[PDB]
Formats: sequence, structure tokens, C-alpha cells
Amino acid sequence: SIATERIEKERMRRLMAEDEEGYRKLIDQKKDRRLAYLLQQTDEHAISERVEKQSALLINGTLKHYQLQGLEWMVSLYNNNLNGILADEMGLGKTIQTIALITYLMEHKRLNGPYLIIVPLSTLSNWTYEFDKWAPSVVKISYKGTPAMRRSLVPQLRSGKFNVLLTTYEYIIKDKHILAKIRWKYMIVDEGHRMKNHHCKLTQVLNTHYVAPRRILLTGTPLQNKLPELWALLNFLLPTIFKSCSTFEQWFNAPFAMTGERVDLNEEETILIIRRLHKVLRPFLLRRLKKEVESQLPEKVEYVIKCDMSALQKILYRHMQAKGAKTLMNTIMQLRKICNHPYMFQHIEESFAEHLGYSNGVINGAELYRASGKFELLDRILPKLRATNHRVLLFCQMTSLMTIMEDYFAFRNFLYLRLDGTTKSEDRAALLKKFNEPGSQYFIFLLSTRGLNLQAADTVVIFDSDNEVRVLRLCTVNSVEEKILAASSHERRAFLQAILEHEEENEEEDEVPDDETLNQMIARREEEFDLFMRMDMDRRREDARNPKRKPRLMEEDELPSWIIKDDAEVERLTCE
Ligand SMILES: Nc1ncnc2c1ncn2[C@@H]1O[C@H](COP(=O)(O)OP(=O)(O)O)[C@@H](O)[C@H]1O
Ligand SMILES: N#Cc1cc(C(=O)Nc2cc(F)c(=O)n(CC(F)F)c2)sc1C(F)(F)F
Repeated sequence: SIATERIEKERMRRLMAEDEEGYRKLIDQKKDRRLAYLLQQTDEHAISERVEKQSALLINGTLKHYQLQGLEWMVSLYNNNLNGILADEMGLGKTIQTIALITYLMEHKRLNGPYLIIVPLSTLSNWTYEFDKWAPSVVKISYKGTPAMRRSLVPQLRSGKFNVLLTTYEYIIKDKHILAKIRWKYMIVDEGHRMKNHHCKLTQVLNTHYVAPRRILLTGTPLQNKLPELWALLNFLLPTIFKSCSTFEQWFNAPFAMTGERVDLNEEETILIIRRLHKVLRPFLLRRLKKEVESQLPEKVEYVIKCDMSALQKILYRHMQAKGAKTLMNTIMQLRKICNHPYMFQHIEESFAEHLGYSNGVINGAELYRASGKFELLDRILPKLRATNHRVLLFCQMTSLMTIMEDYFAFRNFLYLRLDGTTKSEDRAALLKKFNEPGSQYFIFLLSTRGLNLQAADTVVIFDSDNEVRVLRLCTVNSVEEKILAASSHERRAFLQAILEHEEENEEEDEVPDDETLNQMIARREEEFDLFMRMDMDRRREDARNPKRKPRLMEEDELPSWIIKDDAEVERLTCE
């Protein structure tokens, strides 16, 4: 192999010198051999099963007829030993159909797994919520977090006491020495809306190191017309055709490695490769549009949206954590206030205004939303919802927070009504009538979670918890808010300490969604998504022009030297 490479190298170097026309005749012969081969390998009855019901293990909702065919389709794939792409439009039950598959195979094929599901990090909590709702019997692992955390889980893996494991791209790559070893019965991956640049590296590693018989690719976009992408799709769906862990550019150039001379396809040659790969992949792709199944669309569409913390949120959080019975119950109240807004702490707001350039000591404008992950995220939801004439219902369990909520709506000029436990039955009735009468210009209905029929509201933003209706629960990243979503006086104290088991993290991937994932959860149609994408770039235009540009979240570099390493000061400003 060195001996041959040394010689075959000198062979190519000697033709370049002594018969340049013969050297050209060879390379053009080699180029065509790669094409002819590519075409030749791709130039190529089935087992029936009818699926009348869903799994008995699938509960708390019954499948739509179209989703039933999705299940029946992916089962047909299974029996006939095939891979697939479920590419249904956004909001049609791709996550619910994947759970219907696993639960059906566990029941009727006694296939207990293990099932590997790879998802974008921002939607992990979304996946884990919808498994808890629809298939709680299923035993699942969440392989992510600090090494300490990941190692904690190795016993349960070697053991094999689990049906499903969810993880993200970095852990599939970082921890191959743990995860590749497992003998996965299934390898389901979530691309999100569209293929991203980092998915080429993922395709290669997967069929370099991992051993999964069955594969599914979940996606929101239809079959693309670019060679490099479609190569990764061929080698994920049908790896046995070319048994290669390469990019198309490397695979095609393989024979010219010793030439030291790259080879590039022309217009005619490209279109043909693309037109073929299209024809090879087409039969393996099921895509139903919202309009095709209009009379079966889900009535309630739920999603979980994620928040970073401001630099301020972090420092306050770390303080109230490492300072910590109904004392615990109290420590969980303070951590919820921070995730909600740091300026709930009056003395923190006043001192920061002095430093942000407000003599008066009352924060206003953008600086309201900039100090809270959740408020900053809400600022990217509500404008969009309003621009599509959607009428929101926003739950806020804390009556303290509502002062800051009202001041935020004031800033963005959102017309609203408020309803608390400080509202009499006479006042209540009238407020509801005002929101519900046809034409009401009242956009938001701010509520304190204490019976009330707001049929006028077609959107529900849960802000802090314990005729299609879109529900959006906000949730802070690596916070208590994650732990509350996951749902004997010695054991009821050990439960409140399981709520408090925090660990500081430094993952690679963003735990907050990009603009495409987010507008997919807010939007009910292709027009809403399209608009929201423009509204997002309109915000990037506004910021670009603005002379005094600040990031959307307050970062450490713009903090005062009196909050940075001063457990006294934080305590001096937070206490009551
Ligand atoms: N057959 C159904 N019955 C009840 N709710 C459903 C059904 N199908 C989907 N939903 C709801 O609609 C939403 C669909 O989420 P999902 O389809 O998994 O995400 P996406 O379609 O964006 O991949 C969820 O809130 C789910 O509970
Ligand atoms: N994540 C990840 C990931 C995404 C992959 C991919 O093939 N995306 C492509 C490539 C297309 F060409 C295309 O048309 N589409 C749309 C089609 F589904 F109709 C998708 S492969 C992969 C893996 F293996 F890394 F997990």
C-alpha cells in the first residue's frame, strides 16, 4: 500500500512529463469510470400488515387517520427491512407518529429496543414532554449534560434497563466509546426543519462507528436538489449501496488521490447525478401537507420553548443555589423569580439603572426584556402572534411579576386586560365579556392561575406554571423550571431536593432554538412562517442600522465590578 502508492505516484508524475496527451486520456477515462459506476450501482412484491388501532401503550389522545397510515407505513418499512423519511409539514404529529411506531413495535413485535432517537438540543425537552404525555410506560434516558452526569448513566446502559435513549450530535461524536458500543434496534434522527451544515459530519460518524438496522430521518422540508446534501441522504437511507463514510467531493476524487489533481463535475454531469439520486430516494419519502388532511388537523398543538439566562440571572441564581422543610419550598420560589425577572428584586433594578445611564432609577425600553431570557424570548413571540391577528392568553402565577409584565406590554403598546385573585365576581364577568365580544381590540389576556371561558383566545402562552388552540410553555435552560415540568414526610423532602439538583454546564450546541425552529412552533401555516422569518430579519436590519447596538441578552462584559464576586452585595440587594 506504501510500495504501490510510491510507484503509482511516480507513474502519474512520469506521464505528466513524457506523454501529457496520454496523461489527459487516462484522467478523463478514470472520471467516467466513477460516473458509470455511480450510475450502475443505483440502476436497481412486499410484506402486508394492516394497522386498525394504535398501541395499547399509546394513551391520552387517539391518532388521526393520516397519522395511522404513517404508523402503518413505517411498520411496512420494518417488515420489508427498509429505511424511510417522514417529511410531514410542521405541526402534523411527526413526534407523535415516531412514538406510535416504538409503542406499536414494543407491543405487537415484542421489540423492547434499544431505540436511539437523535434530536436538535432545543427540542429535547419537547420530545421528553410528549413521551411523558403519550407513552409514559416507555423507559427513556436523556444522554446529555456534564461528564459526571453522563458517567452516572453508564450503569443503566450496560444493564439495558431502558427502551429509548435521546441525545444530540456532540454526544454521538464525543462519547462514541460509550454509545456506538450499544446494539441499537433503531436509529431515528430529527433534522429539524431543514438540513444544517453540521449534519454531514454526523452522517459520516454514524455509519463509520454505529450499528443500527432500521433508520428514520424526520424532516419538515421536501426532497432538495443539491448534490452534497443528497449524497448524505443516500448514505444515511441506503448505506449498503456505496458502503462509504465520505463527502461526495472525497468519494468522486478517491481514484485521483495519487494524481494530486482534484476533479470537478460540469453542468451536464451534475444535473444527471442529482436527477438520479432524486429518483432513488423518491419512493422512500412520505410527505402529507396541512391542506391534504385539513379536516383531521390536531385542535390543541403544544410546544416547549427554551430561554438562556442574562449574565445577571446567572450570578443571582448561583447565589440563591449555594445559599440553600418549607425552607427548600422557599429556595424554589426565589430561583423561579430569577428565571422570571431579576428586576423583581427592587434593589437590583435601582442600582443597575444607575449604571445603565438612568438617574431616575426606573429601567425602560429594551433593557426590560434584555435582563431576562424569558422576556427576551416572549418579545420574539408576541409581535409575530399580533401581526397574524392571533389573540393570546398569558398565564402568570406570580402576582408580583404582573407589574413588570404590564410595563413590558406598555413598552410594545399591546392592548390587554388583567385578572387576579384581587378581582370580585362583578368585575370578573365584565372583563371576560370585553375580551369575548366580537371585534375586541384586547390582544393579550393576562391571568393569575386561580372556570373561565376565553374561546376568543386561540393562543395560550404559559409564563410560569406547576378554532385551533396553539399552546407555548416557556422554560429556562438548566433551571428549576425544567425539573417542575418533569411530572411520607422524609420522601416529600427528598422530592423537593430532586427539584434543586442543579449542576453548572458548558455544552457545545445552543440549548435555545434558532429562528427556523422557533417560527415553526408559533406559525399555523406556510404564510405565517414566511412572514415571521421576514419579521426576524427585519429585527436584524433594525439592529444593524442602530448606532448603539447591544446584544438581545445582557452579557458579562457589560456588568459593574460590584456584582461580579461580591456574595455580600447580591445578598444586600436580594434580601427582604
Ligand atoms: N392525533 C393527535 N391527537 C392529539 N394531539 C395531537 C395529535 N397529533 C398531534 N397532536 C398534538 O399536536 C402537536 C404535534 O407535535 P409534533 O407533531 O410531535 O411536532 P411536529 O409536527 O412539529 O414534528 C403536539 O402538541 C401533539 O400533542
Ligand atoms: N441530522 C441529520 C441528517 C440529515 C440528513 C439529510 O439527509 N438531510 C437531507 C438531505 C437531503 F438531500 C434532502 O433532500 N433532505 C430532505 C429530504 F428528507 F427530503 C434532507 S442525513 C443526517 C444524519 F445522518 F447526519 F443524521
